[PDB]
Amino acid sequence: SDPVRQYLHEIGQVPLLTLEEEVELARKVEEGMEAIKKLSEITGLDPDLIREVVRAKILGSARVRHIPGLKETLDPKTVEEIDQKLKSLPKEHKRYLHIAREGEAARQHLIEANLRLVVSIAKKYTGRGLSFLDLIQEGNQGLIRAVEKFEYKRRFKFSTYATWWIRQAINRAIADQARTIRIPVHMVETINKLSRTARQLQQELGREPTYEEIAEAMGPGWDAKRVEETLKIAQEPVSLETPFYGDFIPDEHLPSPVDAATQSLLSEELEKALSKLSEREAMVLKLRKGLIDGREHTLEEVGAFFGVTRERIRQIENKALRKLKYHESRTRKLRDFL
Amino acid sequence: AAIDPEEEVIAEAEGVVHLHEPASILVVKARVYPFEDDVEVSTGDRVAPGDVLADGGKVKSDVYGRVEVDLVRNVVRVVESYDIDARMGAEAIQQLLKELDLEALEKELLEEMKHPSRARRAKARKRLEVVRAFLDSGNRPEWMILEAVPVLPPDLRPMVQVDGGRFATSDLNDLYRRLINRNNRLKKLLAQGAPEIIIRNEKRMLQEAVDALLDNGRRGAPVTNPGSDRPLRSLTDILSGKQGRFRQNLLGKRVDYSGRSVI
Amino acid sequence: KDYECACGKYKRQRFEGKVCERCGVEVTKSIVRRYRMGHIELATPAAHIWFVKDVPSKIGTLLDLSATELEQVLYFSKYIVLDPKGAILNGVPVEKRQLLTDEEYRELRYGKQETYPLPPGVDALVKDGEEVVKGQELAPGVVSRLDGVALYRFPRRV
Amino acid sequence: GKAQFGGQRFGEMEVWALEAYGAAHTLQEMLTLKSDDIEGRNAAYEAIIKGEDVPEPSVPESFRVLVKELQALALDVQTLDEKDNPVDIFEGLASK
DNA sequence: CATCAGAGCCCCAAA
DNA sequence: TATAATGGGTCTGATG
RNA sequence: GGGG
Ligand SMILES: [Zn+2]
Repeated sequence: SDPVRQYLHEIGQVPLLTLEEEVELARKVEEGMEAIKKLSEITGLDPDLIREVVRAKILGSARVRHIPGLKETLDPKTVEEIDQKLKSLPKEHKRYLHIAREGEAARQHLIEANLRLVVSIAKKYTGRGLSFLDLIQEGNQGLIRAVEKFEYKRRFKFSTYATWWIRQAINRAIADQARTIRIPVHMVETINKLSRTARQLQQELGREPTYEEIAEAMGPGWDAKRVEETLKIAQEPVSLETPFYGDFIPDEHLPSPVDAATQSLLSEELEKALSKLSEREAMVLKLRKGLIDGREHTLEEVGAFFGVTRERIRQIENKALRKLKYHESRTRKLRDFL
Repeated sequence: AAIDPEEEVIAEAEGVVHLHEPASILVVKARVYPFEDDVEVSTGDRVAPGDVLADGGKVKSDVYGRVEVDLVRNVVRVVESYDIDARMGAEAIQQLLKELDLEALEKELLEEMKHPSRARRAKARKRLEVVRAFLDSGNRPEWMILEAVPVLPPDLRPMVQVDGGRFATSDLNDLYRRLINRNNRLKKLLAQGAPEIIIRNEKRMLQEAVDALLDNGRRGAPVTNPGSDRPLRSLTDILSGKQGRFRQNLLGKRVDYSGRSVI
Repeated sequence: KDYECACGKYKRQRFEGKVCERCGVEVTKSIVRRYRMGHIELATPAAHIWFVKDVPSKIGTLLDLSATELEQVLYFSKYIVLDPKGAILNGVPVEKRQLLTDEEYRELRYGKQETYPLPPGVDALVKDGEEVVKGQELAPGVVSRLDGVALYRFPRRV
Repeated sequence: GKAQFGGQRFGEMEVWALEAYGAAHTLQEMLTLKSDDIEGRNAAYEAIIKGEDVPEPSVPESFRVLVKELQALALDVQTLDEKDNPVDIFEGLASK
């Protein structure tokens, strides 16, 4: 009924590796890796594709899917064709298939046997934007990285190499998925830097540092302006359901009744001017002011719709406006329309 | 073999090898099958009685189970184990619901509405009421299991700039972001062939994310934005209660052309 | 914005229903942001909680599945069998729709085995590749817990 | 609220009052034109400044929000005619 | 005998 | 990218 | 936290 306690129990089912079986699994994995290189040379296929089909068979028929990066979809049909093209080899080649298989199975037990290491690393990154489990799954992602990069011949214990990728994968998640407004991971580093800097100052000043004091400590290129701007974009959004805070926010987008009224009375009292003018006069104005396309076409582009050049259009326009200006002060409708 | 060339035990003459002082012995319910030439099964494969293992068809498997092709020993171990199809999660439930011929189950439940004992007639009715509910409507039981989760239009869960230039966002966005992170990380964990213990933990969290979005708090702990014990406002919470949608916005609204004052 | 694409290529009602090719946004009334649904394609299926936890559970009663049994299968605590394939557990063959704990699943899916550490240097009383009875002594201080082929792990002395 | 230049709440009990009077049209105007019938409430104002009797109301936007929040729960809500043929209250803006 | 869902209305200033 | 690090921090009424 |  408690997801953490459940996962902590499942993890305890897999026993921790001895230094021997640690080296044995890490060894079988690296050999299987090479057995798929040497296996793509022989068969003349894609390495990635081969290593996926080796996975399909070790994991079981429960998993089968199109791995984006691969070129041929991974339906039970095409894996059986590649599992036969594999079984089709001489004893001296077909031996590399048993290696890759033995490797993918060792890879699994090596990942599972180290899931405890990831827990006791994620336990320290609690409350930075992500839930304990979200931290664990992110850490388990770096552990899958550490397994395919672990050089066992360096005589280092596996925990010493995985810890780097695990921290790397958790620290990346916090920086990538903890803000409702996603911030580029380098900008997060700087925002954090301003934070650690400001707290340092506050703890040797007995008061909160002004923007100037921060720009000073931040170093060269930092003025008070960029400190303020960096905080402006470092502001996380507030909830509308905060006890409700949303109830006091007027909707500005959708026009009110008064606006819809006046906008539908401006168009009415304007097509009172498409008449008194004409048909082409009351159209050069539509292109110039953008009534048709939304964009203002110069007396240049407009010249390509009536034939006229950039100086009969001007008189075509100014005849319209000057005539419409006399239709004002006689109807006096459009004045208040501000 | 060894890390470097030196410390490699190289046989100096002709002899035979013995093994003593093992780190630990590992007993195993399996069945050894020695071979001579080329083996046709590879380590990982499932096999039942009769299947052909090695040597072009000679040596076969007696029991049921899992291939473990040794090469240091030149034997093909068969670990006794069945190719059983057991599953977890909504994937299992969606399959069973898919495998329900409702018309059949109506016959058998009615054929049990004739039993005495009180309790048996009673439960066949509560089930038959659900079965008949689906038959009359046309809905399929497997629809109670989600494949494609819907997303509410954005202006009903808005992200708007307030006076102060600050942003105020609906709670539904953080319950969606929660789900999308867990879904995307699951798609990546699958392609990378992660172990079982990892995938199941991700599938559990995916469920628990779907359930915080539809009815946060119903099962397990309510999810909450960090540094505040306020449960996030799920879809259910929006629909129901005195503060819900029906009672607060459909059966009674605020209105224009109205005022109040002291009488 | 009412009648305008993202990148501003089209920006008027002379374009209604056209989808800009640079940004891919339709030109229509921006009111549709209140009406247009989106969706998330889940990797694996997830159960709609209203039909799980609204008692009596509509999925539970439909399948003759107790409240506890639905929680266990849905929240990954027990397996539910969709095809035994001749499997048997402690004697009784695996009946379909039966609930297996994680141990009963491994025992049927992967076989059983155990590993016993020997004290440093203390040598074995059996050898590599031989059958063993339950309760059969493997080493001075070690007896076997089950039957099957015994295997050496890491011989320290060859 | 007065500070927001708000409207008055015509709650459940006030709706009951209009129902008990049988004041059907006064109530309908409370649930549409004078609140969240964006179409009707804009059209009402334009009729009153022009001297025309208010228009017949359309669908309250708060019901569309109800329909869409049920679709968000995987529930398909359908507005039908008497021939059980679906009626679109989104005026084609929601279908493809 | 456990689990879940209910528990009056409208208004103000605050946040 | 490599010391090693491996399990968390009321109050009542209806229904199975 | 006040009003009725
Ligand atoms: Zn565009």
